[PDB]
Amino acid sequence: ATYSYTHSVTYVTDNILKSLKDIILLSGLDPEHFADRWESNTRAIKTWLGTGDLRKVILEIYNPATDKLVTRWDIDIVYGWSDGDGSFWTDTEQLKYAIKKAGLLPSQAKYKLMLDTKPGRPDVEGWSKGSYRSTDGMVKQSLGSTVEHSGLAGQAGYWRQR
Amino acid sequence: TTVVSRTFRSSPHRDALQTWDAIVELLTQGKDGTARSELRAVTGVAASLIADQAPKSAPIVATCDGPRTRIYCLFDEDAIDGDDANEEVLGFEPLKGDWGVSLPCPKEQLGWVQSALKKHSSRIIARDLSQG
Amino acid sequence: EVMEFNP
Ligand SMILES: [Cl-]
Ligand SMILES: [Cl-]
Repeated sequence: ATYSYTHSVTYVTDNILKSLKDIILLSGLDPEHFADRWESNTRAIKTWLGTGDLRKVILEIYNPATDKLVTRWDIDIVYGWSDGDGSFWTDTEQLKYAIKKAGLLPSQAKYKLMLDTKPGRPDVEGWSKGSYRSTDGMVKQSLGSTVEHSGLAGQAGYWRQR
Repeated sequence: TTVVSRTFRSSPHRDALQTWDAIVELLTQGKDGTARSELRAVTGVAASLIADQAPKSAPIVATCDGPRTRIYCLFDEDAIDGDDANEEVLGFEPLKGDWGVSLPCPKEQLGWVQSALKKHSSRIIARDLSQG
Repeated sequence: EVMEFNP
């Protein structure tokens, strides 16, 4: 039936965040901090997907005793949306199997969501310029497309120690 | 013993955050007070469950000195359609007196959900949705 | 450019 770009945006937003929660949960971590940020994360992601400015959604999982990345989960946005498609899906099966592959985490591994955007993006309250933790000595792995609504898609990958 | 049900259009018509705020407004009838604050405090937990579609087949249940309110969520084509939606205001105070709100929760998330909820409320709880 | 949330 009929759908709008905002429908596709909303589907991808909720399911990116659902997927990241699942990653946190299945990685053995407490999703409470992710819940505390759900509202802020939703508004930022939905806004920058709506304007086409969101490039990547990133979850750094770091060791707080050394401040170095243990692992990192990326969702790259693919802007291939079409008004005459209508199909949608979320593929979290592959995410589950990649969790062993991403690496052993410390008991109290902490996490932080970050958003990579085009320069001309609109401001979103509370979000400001930040910096990536180093990925030196880490290896990117790709899981292919894990969420799509009507051509707007998210390609998931993870970084492991090499 | 009176039972009332409502059915809110969720993702992709509303995002999970918006869905919960709409349910907050229904349960507080627009009143700002302690109950609204408790409900707002667990927003992230409730939105995460909505994104999991936990309220699709097992409802959010509010109990009070008065009727028992069941709140379901529609998703995908049903949410855009709206055919089965019922978002009408409630004719009664849905959290009057000794109130409680039960969120349906997948068995495997009960650990972190109930712990997260208990930091903000002894009235907003979670239950294994496999039991209904 | 990367964005992060500051409470
Ligand atoms: Cl799961
Ligand atoms: Cl954070």
